[PDB]
Amino acid sequence: TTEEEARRFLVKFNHEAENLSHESALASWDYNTNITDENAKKMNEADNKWSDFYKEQSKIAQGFPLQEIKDPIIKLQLQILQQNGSSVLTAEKRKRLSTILTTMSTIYSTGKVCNPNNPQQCFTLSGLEDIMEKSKDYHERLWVWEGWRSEVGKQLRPLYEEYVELKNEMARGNNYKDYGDYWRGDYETEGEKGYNYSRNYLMEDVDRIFLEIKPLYEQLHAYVRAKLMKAYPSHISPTGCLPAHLLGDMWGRFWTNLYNLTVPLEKEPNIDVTDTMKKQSWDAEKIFKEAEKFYSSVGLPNMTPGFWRDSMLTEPSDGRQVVCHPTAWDLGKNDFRIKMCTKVTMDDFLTAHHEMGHIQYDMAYANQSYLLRNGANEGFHEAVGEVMSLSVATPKHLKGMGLLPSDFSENNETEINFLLKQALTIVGTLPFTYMLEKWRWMVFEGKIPKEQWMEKWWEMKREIVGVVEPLPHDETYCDPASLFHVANDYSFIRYFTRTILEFQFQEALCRTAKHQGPLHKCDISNSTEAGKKLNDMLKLGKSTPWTYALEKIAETKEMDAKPLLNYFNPLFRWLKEQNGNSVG
Amino acid sequence: QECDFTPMLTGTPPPIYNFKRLVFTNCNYNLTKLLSLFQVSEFSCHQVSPSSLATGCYSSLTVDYFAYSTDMSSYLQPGSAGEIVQFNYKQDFSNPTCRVLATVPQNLTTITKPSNYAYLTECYKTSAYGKNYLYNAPGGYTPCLSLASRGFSTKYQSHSDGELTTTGYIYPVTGNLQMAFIISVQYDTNSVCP
Ligand SMILES: *[C@@H]1O[C@H](CO[C@@H]2O[C@@H](C)[C@@H](O)[C@@H](O)[C@@H]2O)[C@@H](O)[C@H](O)[C@H]1NC(C)=O
Ligand SMILES: *[C@@H]1O[C@H](CO)[C@@H](O)[C@H](O)[C@H]1NC(C)=O
Ligand SMILES: *[C@@H]1O[C@H](CO)[C@@H](O)[C@H](O)[C@H]1NC(C)=O
Ligand SMILES: *[C@@H]1O[C@H](CO)[C@@H](O)[C@H](O)[C@H]1NC(C)=O
Ligand SMILES: *[C@@H]1O[C@H](CO)[C@@H](O)[C@H](O)[C@H]1NC(C)=O
Ligand SMILES: *[C@@H]1O[C@H](CO)[C@@H](O)[C@H](O)[C@H]1NC(C)=O
Ligand SMILES: *[C@@H]1O[C@H](CO)[C@@H](O)[C@H](O)[C@H]1NC(C)=O
Ligand SMILES: *[C@@H]1O[C@H](CO)[C@@H](O)[C@H](O)[C@H]1NC(C)=O
Ligand SMILES: *[C@@H]1O[C@H](CO)[C@@H](O)[C@H](O)[C@H]1NC(C)=O
Ligand SMILES: [Zn+2]
Repeated sequence: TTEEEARRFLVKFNHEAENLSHESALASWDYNTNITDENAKKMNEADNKWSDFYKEQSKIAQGFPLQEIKDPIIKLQLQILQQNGSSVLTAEKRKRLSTILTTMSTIYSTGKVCNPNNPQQCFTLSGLEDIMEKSKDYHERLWVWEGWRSEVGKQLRPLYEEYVELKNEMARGNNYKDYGDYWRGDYETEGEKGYNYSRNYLMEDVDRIFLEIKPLYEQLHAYVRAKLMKAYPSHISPTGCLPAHLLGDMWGRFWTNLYNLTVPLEKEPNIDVTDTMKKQSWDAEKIFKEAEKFYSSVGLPNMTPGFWRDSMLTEPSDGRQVVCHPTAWDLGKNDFRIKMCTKVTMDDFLTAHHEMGHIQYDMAYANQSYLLRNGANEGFHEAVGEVMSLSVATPKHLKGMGLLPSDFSENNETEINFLLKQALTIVGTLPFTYMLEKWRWMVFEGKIPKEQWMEKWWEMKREIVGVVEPLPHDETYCDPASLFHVANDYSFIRYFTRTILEFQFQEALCRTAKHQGPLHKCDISNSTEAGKKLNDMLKLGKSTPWTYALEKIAETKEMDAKPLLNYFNPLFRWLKEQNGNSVG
Repeated sequence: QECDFTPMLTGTPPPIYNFKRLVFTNCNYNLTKLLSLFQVSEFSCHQVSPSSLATGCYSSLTVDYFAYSTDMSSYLQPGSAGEIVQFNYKQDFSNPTCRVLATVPQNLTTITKPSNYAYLTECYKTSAYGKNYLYNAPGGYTPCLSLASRGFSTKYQSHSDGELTTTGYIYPVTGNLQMAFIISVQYDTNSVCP
């Protein structure tokens, strides 16, 4: 039969992949923690070997038609191998697409903006972003905003116009409608009764979720606008949109930096335990052993000895060049590592728990088949990681650890400040993600003609996000291409779902732990029942529809924004009283 | 008549997944003189006091010894689940047992030092649906012993016989040699007496 042949082909594929993938991963790890020419060339040769093996094996999977396969796991693994991708293009077009992608990435990575009145002062992307994140001057931010918009994004329009058409050609060659449909197909599954999901159904799902969330964003927007009107007098209308360049960052993706001018009461001091950590003589090893202790308290396994011996937890003292970015590594044959250069601070204390949550998720499905060792979809890994930092940051956990005095007094002012800061970080980015992905989908589909890319873009910016541009932009501009994920060809919806799932997990873990009171005061430590139902979802990997995995923990097949609104209920009730009738 | 603890004082101690077992019956043993030859670092005994072990008549005595770093004491304890307790060695608590972790001093010249400390990180069968792991019985040997006997040259090197696959992790030995002993007593109980 065809299914038996598919089964034995997959057996031998797994046998060879288990070695080749670990060799490639080990070469990459050796390069990243020790930067040199020899390490780079060894990494390149290992990657080439893996790529050649994968291509030659994928050429063989084409001989097993999926109509004669019945098993939901063999068929799932054959669907992954049979994909063509950019190989459907006609030779020259594939090289042209690669050239376009590299040109756009290089153009973005080499941004440079000079001061109009001081031409000697020219800043790169990093020093320009540091200006936006700390300035409080209208024109000083305005020239940075306009300069970055008209320097880097203005020259990506001719490349982006061809990028759209080449991506559409290859997507239509892969039996899709357009490239946006290709991106949306990451959420498609098959199921028996209600466990199936379509790529024509994600659009209306995210539309109704945003409609659920919008009333909270309106209250937050009104409060932020009311405070900015005092921060920047005579520049903001009492009932109008917020100027684009005043929202902390370059693109207004996060509103965190506004907290200093939005804090309800400057008298109340925020919680800080960095001084206590330094006073008690903490180290990187102590931080990670505390994280391991926290994860063991809920019934999850400890770390392997190779994790402790092989991982890099501090910046090397030998002067070796290291790519210092916090990452978790699953190298293959029971080899889990963490690469981060920690310090004795609270932020590192939380990132340790985040990375160990990634590691625990990786360890959970370690016995799955090679192609099925991932999260249920693209938003599951980060949601699982963040749902732990949600519980760790609570003052209850810190008081239990002893990191702050047991005589600490908790009043509603601190709860409001904490909720407001989290809403600035979390709620303030959902409309941006929603409208960016909506614009990209409309552009790839063809509902936005090339003559009105900006005319629609800013139009949506006024209807969904409520943000008005400071200066008019013609069709020589490509403002969305100024973002990293747009010029570098990344999907952006991952950040919309991974929040919606996140709280959906947390409530499920706080109902099982028998928590009493507000949801934001929930700690799942010392609760094996929560860890049990968490590992029930974590062990599945990619072998099941993400709806079934979602039901395994949250007891629902559908993503809902009700837990997110329930988390921010006290803040919403306070904001309604503060705004009154100014919302709009 | 007494019995010689010389077989465990000669040669290179075997790795954990290939530990060596000695069985003693009808012998007048002296435990106080055995542990005096080692720098005992840990002595944790279950269902018998450490002092109570040295006295009393047992039907049989069993000593499972191997080479094992002392800093890995936390992975050999009961209630800990990992590669050591699953693919390497699982202690049997049915009988009264003790676990001793001791460092070999410079005086002992008959014990050779192995090049590396080695253990297994996985031992499983492979199928189109994934990995079917194989676990040790209490006091038994791993099913992947024949494959592991070929030797490991690097960390995470795997040996496969078409059906079974095993992976090994090795690391060099620094300083003195650290050794692990598991002493089990089984209860006619007049054979082995102090
Ligand atoms: C992969 O592992 C799956 C679940 O793990 C096993 O079952 C649970 C209930 C526990 O007993 C745990 O210790 C076991 O490891 C298995 O259902 C599945 O069959 C495994 N994969 C293969 C290919 O056998
Ligand atoms: C870094 O790479 C060099 C390349 O020659 C190697 O010799 C050296 O041992 C490495 N450093 C480490 C592993 O600390
Ligand atoms: C990939 O392309 C090949 C021809 O090169 C074709 O036979 C095959 O069906 C394609 N795969 C899919 C999944 O459409
Ligand atoms: C699942 O399939 C049914 C029947 O084909 C369809 O009506 C339904 O829309 C699908 N579910 C989702 C969530 O798309
Ligand atoms: C906010 O104020 C704090 C001091 O309380 C300072 O460290 C921080 O940089 C300020 N942030 C901004 C964006 O101005
Ligand atoms: C968990 O329980 C232990 C012992 O029961 C206790 O010391 C610890 O403080 C608890 N942890 C939290 C976060 O309350
Ligand atoms: C906190 O509660 C007190 C009474 O307990 C109330 O008077 C006060 O207005 C509340 N403050 C906030 C910021 O909600
Ligand atoms: C056992 O050996 C010790 C080693 O010092 C010795 O002192 C003791 O007398 C011995 N006990 C006997 C032979 O019963
Ligand atoms: C035994 O070890 C001790 C302490 O290290 C040392 O003084 C003595 O010389 C050693 N004896 C022999 C015979 O090596
Ligand atoms: Zn992460």
